[PDB]
Amino acid sequence: MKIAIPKERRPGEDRVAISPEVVKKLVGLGFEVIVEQGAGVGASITDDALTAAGATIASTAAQALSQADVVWKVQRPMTAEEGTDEVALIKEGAVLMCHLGALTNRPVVEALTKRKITAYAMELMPRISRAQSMDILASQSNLAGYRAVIDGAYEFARAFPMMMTAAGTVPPARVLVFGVGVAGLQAIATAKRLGAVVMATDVRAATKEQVESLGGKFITVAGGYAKEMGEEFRKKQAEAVLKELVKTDIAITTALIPGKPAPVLITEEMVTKMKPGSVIIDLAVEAGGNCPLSEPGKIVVKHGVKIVGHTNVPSRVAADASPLFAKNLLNFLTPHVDKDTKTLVMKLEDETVSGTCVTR
Amino acid sequence: MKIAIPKERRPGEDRVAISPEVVKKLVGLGFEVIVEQGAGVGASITDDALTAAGATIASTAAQALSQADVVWKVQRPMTAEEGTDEVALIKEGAVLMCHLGALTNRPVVEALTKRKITAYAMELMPRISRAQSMDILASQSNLAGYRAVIDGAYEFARAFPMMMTAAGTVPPARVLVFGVGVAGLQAIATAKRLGAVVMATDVRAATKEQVESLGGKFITVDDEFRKKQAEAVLKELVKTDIAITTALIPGKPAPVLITEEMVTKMKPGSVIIDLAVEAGGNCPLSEPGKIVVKHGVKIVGHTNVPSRVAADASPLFAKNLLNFLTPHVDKDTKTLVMKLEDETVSGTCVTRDGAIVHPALT
Amino acid sequence: SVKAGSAEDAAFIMKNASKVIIVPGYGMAVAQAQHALREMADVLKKEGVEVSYAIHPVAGRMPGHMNVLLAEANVPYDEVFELEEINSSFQTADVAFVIGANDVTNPAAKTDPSSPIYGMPILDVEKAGTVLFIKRSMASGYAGVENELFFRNNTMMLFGDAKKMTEQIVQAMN
Ligand SMILES: NC(=O)C1=CN([C@@H]2O[C@H](COP(=O)(O)OP(=O)(O)OC[C@H]3O[C@@H](n4cnc5c(N)ncnc54)[C@H](OP(=O)(O)O)[C@@H]3O)[C@@H](O)[C@H]2O)C=CC1
Ligand SMILES: NC(=O)C1=CN([C@@H]2O[C@H](COP(=O)(O)OP(=O)(O)OC[C@H]3O[C@@H](n4cnc5c(N)ncnc54)[C@H](O)[C@@H]3O)[C@@H](O)[C@H]2O)C=CC1
Ligand SMILES: NC(=O)C1=CN([C@@H]2O[C@H](COP(=O)(O)OP(=O)(O)OC[C@H]3O[C@@H](n4cnc5c(N)ncnc54)[C@H](O)[C@@H]3O)[C@@H](O)[C@H]2O)C=CC1
Repeated sequence: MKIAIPKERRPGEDRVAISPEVVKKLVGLGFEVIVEQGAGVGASITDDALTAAGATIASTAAQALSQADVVWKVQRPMTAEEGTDEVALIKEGAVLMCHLGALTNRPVVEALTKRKITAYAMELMPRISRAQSMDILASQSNLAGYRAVIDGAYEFARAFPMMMTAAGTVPPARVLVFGVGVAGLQAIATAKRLGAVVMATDVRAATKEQVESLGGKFITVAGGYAKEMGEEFRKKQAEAVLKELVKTDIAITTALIPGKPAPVLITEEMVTKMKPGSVIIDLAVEAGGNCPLSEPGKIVVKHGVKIVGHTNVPSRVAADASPLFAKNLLNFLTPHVDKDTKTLVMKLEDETVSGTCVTR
Repeated sequence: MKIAIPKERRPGEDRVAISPEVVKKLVGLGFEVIVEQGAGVGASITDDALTAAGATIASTAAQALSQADVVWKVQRPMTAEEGTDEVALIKEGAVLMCHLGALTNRPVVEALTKRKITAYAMELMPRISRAQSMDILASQSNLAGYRAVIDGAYEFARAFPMMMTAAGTVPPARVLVFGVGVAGLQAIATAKRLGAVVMATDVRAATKEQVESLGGKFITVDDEFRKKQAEAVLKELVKTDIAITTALIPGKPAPVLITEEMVTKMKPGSVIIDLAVEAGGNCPLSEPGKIVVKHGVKIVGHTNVPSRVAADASPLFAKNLLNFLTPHVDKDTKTLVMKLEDETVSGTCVTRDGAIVHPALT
Repeated sequence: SVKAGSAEDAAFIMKNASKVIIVPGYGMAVAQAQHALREMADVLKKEGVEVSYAIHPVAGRMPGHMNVLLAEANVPYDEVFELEEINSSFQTADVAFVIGANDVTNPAAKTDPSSPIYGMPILDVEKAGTVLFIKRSMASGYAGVENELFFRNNTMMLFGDAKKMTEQIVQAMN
């Protein structure tokens, strides 16, 4: 077989679906691994390090994809309308694997159907115990939870930890984490590392044990995700939190209802009650936002409060993000590779493949 | 007795020489505390909160300073020659207290002297043990050290701590600190706590113990020309991800500790934080106020790092002044009287009553 | 002149106490004795003894030195107090556990200008009933001046390394 991985020409994207470790493995399986001349300068992976593992270096995106039986990407390919017809570069008959963002981006899937490409959407992984290996949403959102705190620290004009000083005591920062999943838990862990006093809240009840284990305090207002509660709950979610939210210095917002847009936890009216120079990091900004003041791509200064809402947070940790994403891909691929008849035999029954597959 | 505190008109300066807590201590000492409107906005300190502590508010710097007997400021006042004559606003015969940078900047000293203003260079606070509560160099630089790590962590492409995911493990960031004074030593702590693997180096032999006390590792050889120890620095700097430079020999320019020939033998995606950028840089590729990139390695050289933590910096800066000031407020009579036998007053006092005093330049 | 004591001696003193307060300093950090120090404070908390940490603002070799290491060892902020709101509480405390500290306890700060420690605020450890120092030797502190508490008081010189002698104490307490 012959697998190919291109550079990401989507502006911002420094991530890649490859690493030198993953190149070794695919060769071991029986894949000629082709990569592009600089795919992963942002991920901080040199071409020669990929070649040491046993990968060819292509000149361009087209020469990489042209004879590619399998194609691994991070982002969905660009449609012709979007600028450059990347879907057309991929050989008709090839197997694509990336975060297609399928349910949103139907025009992309149309093109893949049009030229016989068997495309596999990684965001649509079933939430089953063994699938954590292959889940990109978790791997990337864990790194998004860490960096929430660093972006928070970067924008915050005070220091996080308590320091007893000759010139006096700087008090510890007060962090509040909204939503305690893969990202939310890391944010607690990371804020804790920097000496903050972390508190958190969630819809899910078993969360209280998770937060307390990291060393935070809990504030207490069906398949591995929060069911939407309604404004009955949203109203009760105001005043129970307000006590802490006022004196709170930094606010990470994680919450995501998988079907719907993101639930409004911090209103514009709540923002006003906080201290001046407080920071809010909105991670759900690309999906409506838990804070409706938050605008994608940019930091919104209003009410004496910074409101950060970067798009593509995992790319801001592109060098950690990328090898883990590549490992999610390999974990999905490995149980279907048939060496001895060195081919990719994607089982049509494995629940992994059922929820992943769309076109073929 | 009036004490005024203006807004810091210099560019890239969010700090202020006051806090509500210090206002209450000054009021208690028998002053009334005038402050220029919106002088603590940058430090997240509203004038509402200052008036709450018992402080008058002024409209302009003129209205603030015009009648003030004592004047607190963060960074040195500006002369006409620079653009805006802040020294002119200060009342004749008054007391000034700030970071003058007096020894480098003679014209600001002569300007204040022309106007009979008694100035105190807070950076010339003697290194005695009692004066550690008044040492502005320590308090600000400690925060600047903490910042380096946050700035390093921002520009860096991986996370600091090791993370064992279901989807595989990512190794921790490795950090190297050049210069283990107040700044770097807090950077070691801020790095180690974030989960990074931290190393450091220093000309002083007593440093190894300090570095080791935070869980850092001191670069030193196993076993002369000792300065083939740069091979040990090379050996680590090669696999270093973030390199925070601190070394800052005083008065003289910043000693070069990372040459370009070393920057090139270094991982692309690396970061260099140069806190010494304004003194010259310990890496001479570093440019004041901007993030240069060469040989793959980002070279960060922000000016006025303490102002990046302006909100924590400001109350500490103000307390340094208050700790220096409080001892000399008699108030059996409404008077500040500065004892000369006090060594803090000896060391910091540059000009007095229309004549220059300090033996550094007379 | 000098009194001395073993980890068995320090166990007899502190386990039979109502209130001890801990005074960390540069030696704790040097010896990285911070996880053992929480553990000794955990044993005393389980026994029913009152425990608090007294952080002199200038203890260690940097600001926030004792804080970061006590935080590494997962001491909660609740029990940590600064000099300015603690050293009245020493007289209502049976044992003053001083670990790696020497200059910050020296009462010559509030006595004579023949010392460079003069003028500086210091933790009033002498106010406690008995004062447990832990340093390796008779050697000076950062100042290069000797504490008068050494030749004084109910002061005990628990001579050795701070991690190991705190560890040996924890074993003696069970
Ligand atoms: N925090 C800061 O920002 C700075 C503080 N300082 C100075 O530091 C001093 C602070 O005092 P403090 O840190 O409390 O005490 P010391 O400064 O006296 O710390 C040194 C003491 O620790 C002991 N020690 C060294 N290693 C060990 C070990 N392995 N186990 C047990 N003890 C050990 C030494 O005794 P022995 O050799 O016998 O083991 C010595 O007496 C002040 O004088 C201050 O001026 C100065 C600059 C900055
Ligand atoms: N295959 C598997 O076994 C997987 C299981 N999981 C589990 O699912 C949980 C959450 O997963 P994530 O992907 O992080 O969830 P998510 O990304 O869909 O949402 C983030 C978190 O926000 C919370 N949340 C949503 N709406 C909220 C609201 N309105 N108010 C307060 N909190 C709200 C949820 O509880 C969720 O934990 C984790 O604890 C994890 O154990 C996660 C990934 C994979
Ligand atoms: N009032 C007081 O008692 C104070 C005491 N201090 C003490 O002084 C020490 C130094 O603090 P600062 O003056 O802020 O440091 P600094 O800003 O003068 O220099 C930083 C560090 O870089 C080192 N260095 C300088 N040039 C170098 C070179 N070419 N190569 C390698 N290393 C080089 C120095 O040894 C120093 O350790 C601290 O450890 C602290 O304990 C610091 C502030 C106040």
